[PDB]
Amino acid sequence: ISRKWEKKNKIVYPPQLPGEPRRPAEIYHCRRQIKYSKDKMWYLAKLIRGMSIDQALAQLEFNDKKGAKIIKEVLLEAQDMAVRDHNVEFRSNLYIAESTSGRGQCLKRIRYHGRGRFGIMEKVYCHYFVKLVEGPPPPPEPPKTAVAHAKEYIQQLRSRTIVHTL
Amino acid sequence: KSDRSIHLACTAGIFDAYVPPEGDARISERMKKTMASQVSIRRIKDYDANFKIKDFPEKAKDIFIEAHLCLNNSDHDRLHTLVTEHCFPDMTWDIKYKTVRWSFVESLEPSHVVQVRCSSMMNQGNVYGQITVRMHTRQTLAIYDRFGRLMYGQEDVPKDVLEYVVFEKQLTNPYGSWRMHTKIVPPWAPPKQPILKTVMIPGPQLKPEEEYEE
Amino acid sequence: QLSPTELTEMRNDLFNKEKARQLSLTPRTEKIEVKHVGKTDPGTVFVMNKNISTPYSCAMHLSEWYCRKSILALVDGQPWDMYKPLTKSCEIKFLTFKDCDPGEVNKAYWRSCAMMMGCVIERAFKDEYMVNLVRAPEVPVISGAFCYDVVLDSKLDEWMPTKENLRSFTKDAHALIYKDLPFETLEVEAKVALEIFQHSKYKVDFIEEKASQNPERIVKLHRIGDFIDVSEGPLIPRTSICFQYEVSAVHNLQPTQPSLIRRFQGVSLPVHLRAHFTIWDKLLERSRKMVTE
Amino acid sequence: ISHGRVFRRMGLGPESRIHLLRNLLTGLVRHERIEAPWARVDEMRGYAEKLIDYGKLGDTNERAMRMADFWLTEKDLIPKLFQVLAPRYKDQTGGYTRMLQIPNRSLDRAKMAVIEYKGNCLPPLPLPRRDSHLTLLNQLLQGLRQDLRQSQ
Amino acid sequence: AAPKNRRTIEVNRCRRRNPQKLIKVKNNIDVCPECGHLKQKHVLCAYCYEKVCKETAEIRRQIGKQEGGPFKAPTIETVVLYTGETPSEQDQGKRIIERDRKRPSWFT
Ligand SMILES: [Mg+2]
Ligand SMILES: [Mg+2]
Ligand SMILES: [Zn+2]
Repeated sequence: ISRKWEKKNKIVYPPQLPGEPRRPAEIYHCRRQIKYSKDKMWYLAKLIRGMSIDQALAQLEFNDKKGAKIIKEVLLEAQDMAVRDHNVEFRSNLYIAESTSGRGQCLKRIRYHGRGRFGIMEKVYCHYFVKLVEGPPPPPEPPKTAVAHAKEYIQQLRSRTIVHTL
Repeated sequence: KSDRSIHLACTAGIFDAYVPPEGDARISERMKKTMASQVSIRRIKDYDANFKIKDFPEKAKDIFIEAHLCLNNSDHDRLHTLVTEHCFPDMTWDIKYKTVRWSFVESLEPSHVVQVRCSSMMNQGNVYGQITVRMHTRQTLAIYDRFGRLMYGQEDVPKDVLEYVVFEKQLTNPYGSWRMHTKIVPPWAPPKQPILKTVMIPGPQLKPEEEYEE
Repeated sequence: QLSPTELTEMRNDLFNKEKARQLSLTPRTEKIEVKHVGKTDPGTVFVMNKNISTPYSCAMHLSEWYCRKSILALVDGQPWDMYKPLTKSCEIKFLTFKDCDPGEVNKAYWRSCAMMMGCVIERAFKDEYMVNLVRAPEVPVISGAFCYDVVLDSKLDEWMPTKENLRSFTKDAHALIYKDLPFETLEVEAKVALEIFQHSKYKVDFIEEKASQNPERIVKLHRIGDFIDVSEGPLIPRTSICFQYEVSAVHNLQPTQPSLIRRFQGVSLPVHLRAHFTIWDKLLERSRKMVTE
Repeated sequence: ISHGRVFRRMGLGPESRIHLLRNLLTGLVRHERIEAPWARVDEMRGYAEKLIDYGKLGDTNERAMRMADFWLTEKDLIPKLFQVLAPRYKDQTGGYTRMLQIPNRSLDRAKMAVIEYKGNCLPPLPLPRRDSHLTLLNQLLQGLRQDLRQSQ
Repeated sequence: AAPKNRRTIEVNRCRRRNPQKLIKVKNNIDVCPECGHLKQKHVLCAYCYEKVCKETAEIRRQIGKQEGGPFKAPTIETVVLYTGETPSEQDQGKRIIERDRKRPSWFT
């Protein structure tokens, strides 16, 4: 196996000069060997991606999936170690930077088909990974305006070179 | 029921604590106190006849300065040689993932050996001697975060300090040394410097059947 | 005579100097203890920084729901702004728009909306003409509109605004709402207030009235961006707590002599209590009717 | 096509649907507040109010007695529909039951409902309460109402 | 009928990450005024509902202790009295169920 996500919450950074930006806090948490499919954890983790911690906890509190309950427990644990061990001031000043799911170690079990046949079943296990970053949830990327589409077109009508000449 | 047992090189407590006197910092029975001391000092010199209690305080100051400087570079090997196993975890555990920047500016007044007590022989064949030393120095401190942000103290500013540091040497051991065991903080001590962040103390998380009774 | 730009940066400079003076008055970090005695999250202790931390800081310690639904604070029983620094160990209770008795929140919202209208009025008229603001009266929220009394130029004593000009006022107010400016607060000495509003006689008179009412002659100045005004109470945290805003009518008051005090009226509703188009239109008409104090 | 089909295809058939709703009604008459899946509670709610109407018809009405005998399996509740519940609602015309949505069931994530016969002796449900009359919008609309009462 | 060719991860990502397959974000979430826990604006609050249900379950336990057996519903009405409360003149001929706690503030 590989367990590198839990060693990330142990990087000590050099002390900061008094004229630099404050450097937001990063908190890495994860739960391993969850009796769930990674392909359903994906939808839960893509839903809570980029959200505030409180907004994420609301959506997970009212979602209907077993994975939503597990990810709520993991998010609450991560918030607790954020303001317990990584010196985050306000427990609401956090957002979900990264939220993904990985395959776990699974088990193979026979599934008796008819005739004399068999299928091999997978007892699926997954991982859930979360990085919390101190700060307000970052402003979403606004949609492209007609002015931005036109400026891109005219840049390209003006970037054209005479091809295959001197 | 093995014949091998753990060879402890320290104890877990303080032998007959020096209750710090009220007014020791505010102002800039004695025969029995200094009697228990002399009796014990002779016990230490029974175990090593080249000890001078007039020579200890400068050694204690050197051990203090060099131990706390190990906390700056994280030299845990030197720390295990200048501090006891009882003092190692409550000096390193809370700094493990933090940057500690400590300095020793000066000493306001010389250090005094203020209490010497010794344990009995029946501690597994080992006899320990514990000496209390008062210190009043001027130190700086700046504890940084995992991300390099300030949590505690100021970088350059020196602040006064009064500590009753208790050193211990295991006398029966052939290569024993005088190391820092604990330090007494008085019950009348001045309050410490405020931290640099706001803290929320949570109230009682109540089960639904429970009622908030103030 | 200072040009209106120079008056603006002068007033901003004095405001910043006084605020930095109080922040220098308290230099060393000091820790106060604020007890949360609200119904939800009961008995919760916040350990705050004195004259730095805010009821918003306690709200951020609680949750984002408190941050976004808390409009006022009840600090030791008295209504406190959410962005006003806390000066002592106290008890806090956050106040929303949808409580059992939202009266203080309603008064703070009506005062804040009047302030924004006053900023729009001050920076709406052209450079030639003269604009002075007298006061924003305390008009009950059951009356239909918030009001600001403005003395305009004698070149424009015959002038009444058209519907296009009133909608231009409304568009400037919505530009303020989009700008989302915190409503900054400063308790200040009457001397420093008089200094800031030196070139304005109505502001002198109102400052003197409030300074007479309070024993140490401390008055309340609020700032939304570059506009500073004297207030008769706490305000809401941000201009973005307005959703529906309109400058409805301009009414000329009875005694035209010695001067014409014109009552600019408006009506607003927050995001938390926004109304449908039919209901908002009826509130618009009832705000277009004149309000008497 | 199921236009104008006012009933639910519940259970193992029509008799099974009636028996499920009968057991729900017997539980509601015994305990005066039950919780069940939301659709079952709606379908049963209608029967719960017609049962109170037959109880108000009374114990000497042989049709009402026969109907209570069918719909109440435990037979101690028939004295209770006629001498307790039916009297409680002698003043009301037809609003006897309250149905509200309660979270979601933590086994199969079913939409759940609580139903109670009004009156009761149990602790009150946390009912949805409208906004106060002292909020900003309501005070503005009351100013509007007072000015209309003046002008007309 | 069997797949004639394997489906690629690009085709599969388009099918599985189409916006129809994604979880929609909810906007009917509001803070319960009485306890502060999160509620859906059309569904009873969970914390308050289980508070009510646990008190109701204790009152139902004491009801069965008094009834004592099956098929013994009363033909009179019922009333719940807590510690320090006498029966009212209106609560006269009513089966009184006694509970050994203070009356909860939300119960009137
Ligand atoms: Mg076979
Ligand atoms: Mg079925
Ligand atoms: Zn609740």
